Amino acid sequence: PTIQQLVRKGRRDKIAKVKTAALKGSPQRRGVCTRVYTTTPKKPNSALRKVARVKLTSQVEVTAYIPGEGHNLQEHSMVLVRGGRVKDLPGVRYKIIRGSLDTQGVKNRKQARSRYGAKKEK
Amino acid sequence: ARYTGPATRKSRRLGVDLVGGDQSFEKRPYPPGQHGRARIKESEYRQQLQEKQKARFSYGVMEKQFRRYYEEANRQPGKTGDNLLRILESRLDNVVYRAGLARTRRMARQLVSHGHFLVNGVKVDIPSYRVSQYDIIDVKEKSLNTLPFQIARETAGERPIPSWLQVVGERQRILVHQLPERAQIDVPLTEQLIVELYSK
Amino acid sequence: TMTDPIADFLTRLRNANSAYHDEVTLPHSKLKANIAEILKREGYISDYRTEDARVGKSLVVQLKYGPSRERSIAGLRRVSKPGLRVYAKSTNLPRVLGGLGVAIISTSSGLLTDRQAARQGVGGEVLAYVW
Amino acid sequence: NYIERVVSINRVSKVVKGGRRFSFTALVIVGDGKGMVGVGYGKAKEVPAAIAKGVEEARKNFFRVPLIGSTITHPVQGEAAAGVVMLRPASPGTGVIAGGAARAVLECAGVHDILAKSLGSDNAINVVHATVAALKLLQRPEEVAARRGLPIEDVAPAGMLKARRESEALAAAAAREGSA
Amino acid sequence: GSVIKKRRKRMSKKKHRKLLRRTRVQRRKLGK
RNA sequence: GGUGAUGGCCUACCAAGGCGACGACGGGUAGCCGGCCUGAGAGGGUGACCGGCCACACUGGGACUGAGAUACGGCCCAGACUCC
RNA sequence: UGUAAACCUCUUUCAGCACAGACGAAGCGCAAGUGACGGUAUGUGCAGAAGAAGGACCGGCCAACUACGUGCCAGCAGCCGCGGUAAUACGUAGGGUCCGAGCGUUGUCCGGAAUUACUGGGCGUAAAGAGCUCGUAGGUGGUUUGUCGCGUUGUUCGUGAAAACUCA
RNA sequence: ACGCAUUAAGUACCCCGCCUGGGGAGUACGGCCGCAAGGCUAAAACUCAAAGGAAUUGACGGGGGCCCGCACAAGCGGCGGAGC
Repeated sequence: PTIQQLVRKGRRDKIAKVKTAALKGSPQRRGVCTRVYTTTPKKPNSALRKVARVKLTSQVEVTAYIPGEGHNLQEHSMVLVRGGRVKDLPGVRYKIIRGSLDTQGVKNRKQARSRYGAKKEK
Repeated sequence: ARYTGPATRKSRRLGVDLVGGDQSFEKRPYPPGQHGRARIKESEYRQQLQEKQKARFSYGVMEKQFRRYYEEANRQPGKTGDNLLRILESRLDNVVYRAGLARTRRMARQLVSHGHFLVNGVKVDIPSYRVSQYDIIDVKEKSLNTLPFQIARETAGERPIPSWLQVVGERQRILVHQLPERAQIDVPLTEQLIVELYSK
Repeated sequence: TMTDPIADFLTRLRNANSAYHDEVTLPHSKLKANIAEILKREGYISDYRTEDARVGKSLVVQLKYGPSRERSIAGLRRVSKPGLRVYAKSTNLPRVLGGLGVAIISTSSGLLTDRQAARQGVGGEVLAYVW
Repeated sequence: NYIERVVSINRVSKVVKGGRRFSFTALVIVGDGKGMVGVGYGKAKEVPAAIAKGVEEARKNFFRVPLIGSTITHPVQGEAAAGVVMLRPASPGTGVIAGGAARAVLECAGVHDILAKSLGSDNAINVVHATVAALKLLQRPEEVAARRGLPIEDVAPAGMLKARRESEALAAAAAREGSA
Repeated sequence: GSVIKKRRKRMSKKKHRKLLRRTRVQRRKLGK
């Protein structure tokens, strides 16, 4: 490419695909869930993972995974959602952060408590 | 946040005399624990880590404050490793340790912590003060009746005084004349790997 | 057509070094003459001469090859091509290979090597890096 | 007392009608720590065996380097089959900046302060071969002055000559403290 | 060069063209 | 004619001219800069604090006084909105 | 576990109790007054470890490992991927590494990314040479004499607010 | 790497076209041309963690060349037919 071409046309950059659209410049968002249920991932990973179908306040419906093994979560629950990529599931992008406004911390989890929202043993 | 753990611990881990009178180190140089006999993986990273680990645990400072001193060191016009080491040796407490008034590096840290010195007409409870050339370090007034320090000043036959120190005081008055330089220091691991890590 | 005479010159030198030829003949020019003079001074070529042809004059260059057929010149490449005219303030007289290589600046005083150009302080257009 | 390396261990396998007859390789780079540099590429079923093949190979196939106290003279571009490297001299107090391969090379050679950068074909094999091409391409000022008939004065700068006599006096006094 | 690439190309082109045959009519008589 | 002043800034009149591929005319976004972050370096992102300019004062216009007015805690009018 | 423990001792920072107590003011005023900060900062004396440490990770990338419970499960995961009772990759045990009054996760931006390649890339088969020519605007241009100093290049004044960055 | 190697895929400059992971798609919408067929310019959501180029070993081939085994051909007696 001659410099004349560079001058006359330009160097059109890429754009990196901005992930995590629903949060909209937010680290977290607030959610009121529609359905809370379970669904199975792809053929190798034979299991049954726990998911909700949330209506955030960006006015976008999203499937979002629930870490840990316990939930007080059913319809209408008022929760808080954060970002994180799960390999297993097709288009799942968002996780619920436990210990915020409905999600009770899993019990007897005492290693790795900061992430799962667990108070320290006395 | 000063360190608190056993001096024996890091000693058994990495394998260096830093305390001096560590018979548990002599007895068990291998690392401690359940896999204290177990074997470790080699690399560039492990070595470059172990370097600064030994240094900053010898002298008490933390990783981030060491990095601050590093930023100054490579901000200098000299060369990073050895001028870092000169900076790092310019500390007050390490100077008095090499003068030998104190038994442990912890002990020099504690002495300067508790305000037991009196420098040019100001109390200095600063365990990291930087001492340039021609700094008249007198000691305070109540320094006399510290009993283990009485024994210290009286029979201070431990590790010798280096070249760049001296005492010209009946009151144990220690003075700087020149600054430390690495050809005469002769201390454990040199800081080239440290430079390469912090400028990774 | 042709457009780039200096690059033709340098490429042909590179080619004759590549072939281990001993001499080259080119069409003649005043700029090329200054170039061969400078290269003789710096010690790459042995000696040139200006001969003639049917209608135009001609330069004849005699290269330099080490005793065991060690070429005297590693490589070479032009810098200031037509299109991008590559000028220099004297603050940034580009060195080559720790300074071991040679530049060829054209300046008020004529065609100045990098060192003398720096000593004189002035500078201007570049033609080539050499080593 | 020759330093030896391991910067490549791959598990290759020919295939026979029966199955996979596995195999191992090794790329060893030897150097005394003083400028003497050599490269073997051994291979066998046993990793000791392959590495020892490469060891004797590199013991044969040494190669001399333009070193200075701890840095080379000048920069160079080493292009290989597929790998590219940009060796550039540092100032004393820098470190042996490279990845794994070229770092091992230059630590075998003992260059304590120099730069490089991998620009393509990250595989250590061709990384090393481009590195070695660059090192063969390094040319000494003594040689340059010799070939083009001009002195080291006309042919080389002042800071290098400073460092030359500096490291020379350091090496003389080093020997005088060592043996004498 | 392999041929899987050109096969997939061919497939796309055929299938779109067949669709345009089956909608030859409505596109004409809708795009007014 | 008009202003502190040049000026289609306005007025009646004469010619029909002007701009544009170097992007007019349009749309989308957005306050600008000294700077801040990163980077070997170029360059990219970006405009917290502080400092300097621009614009705004519920919405949309206008004028007054006056050395000097987007006249935020002045006026007038029309809306919208709350109270008596 | 681990020199850790008590327990023989020492100094007691930093907190706490009580008295002393500020520059900021060559100021202002022609009045006896003039400190919100502020009775603090700073001191000086008394008692004594008495009032004080947690967080993430451990297969490699990336320094640090074993046992126990479930065993295609529940579950973890930044990537490879881990799990069908004997898991150093799941939850917990002890243990160890890292950091430290912070520790991890999240969100964006830069770098890495020579991954828009002016510095610094490519087009036979990996993505890439218009189906081939003529040609407008434009870009580029042989040899030599003379000339202008527009570019370019050299110095000096003017300028680049201050704050910034870096050296002392 | 295959391979090009004076008819260069190397050596250097001039000009131009063109590319920036695969798929979606050279598709949709809008437009220009076209009697029609349809051509040109030309995306996005969304999704995969690869798609791909060259060469090696093995196997395979209703590709080939050379060969052996009651493998077939020839000659015999059986199974499958009934009883146990």
